Amino acid sequence: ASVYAWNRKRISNCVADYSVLYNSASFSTFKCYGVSPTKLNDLCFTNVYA
Amino acid sequence: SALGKLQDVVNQNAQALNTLVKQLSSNFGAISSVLNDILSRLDPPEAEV
Amino acid sequence: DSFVIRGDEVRQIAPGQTGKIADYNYKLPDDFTGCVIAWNSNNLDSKVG
Repeated sequence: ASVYAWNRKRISNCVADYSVLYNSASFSTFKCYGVSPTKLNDLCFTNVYA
Repeated sequence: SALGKLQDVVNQNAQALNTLVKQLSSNFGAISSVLNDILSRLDPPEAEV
Repeated sequence: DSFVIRGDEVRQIAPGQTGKIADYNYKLPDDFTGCVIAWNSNNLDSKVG
């Protein structure tokens, strides 16, 4: 979707594996604010918005 | 309140200790007041701040 | 420490930075002291094809 109509999805009640996303190496820019990326695999979150 | 003088020092010491413990819940500008969560959620280079 | 890298990764070599090159090729310490020098080598290290 367009930026003004940015698509929102809710992620909850599932096990998330962020290792594959980081190690896919298909993404030119990948940064994280407030959380260290390499530790995403060891954190539990209340809800995620994509 | 016959023993007010002796109760006052006990109350003052208890209040000082209570506020000292309650100061552990303050962020002081950090993202979280807890230590272990920010240790386990940030890498050292920008967790040092 | 001399090497050859791609131009877009010129800033990739820096203390506290994350990346495949930093993690597995050349990591700089958090308290790194020194200088980083970089210059284009297309005219000297790139061949046709």
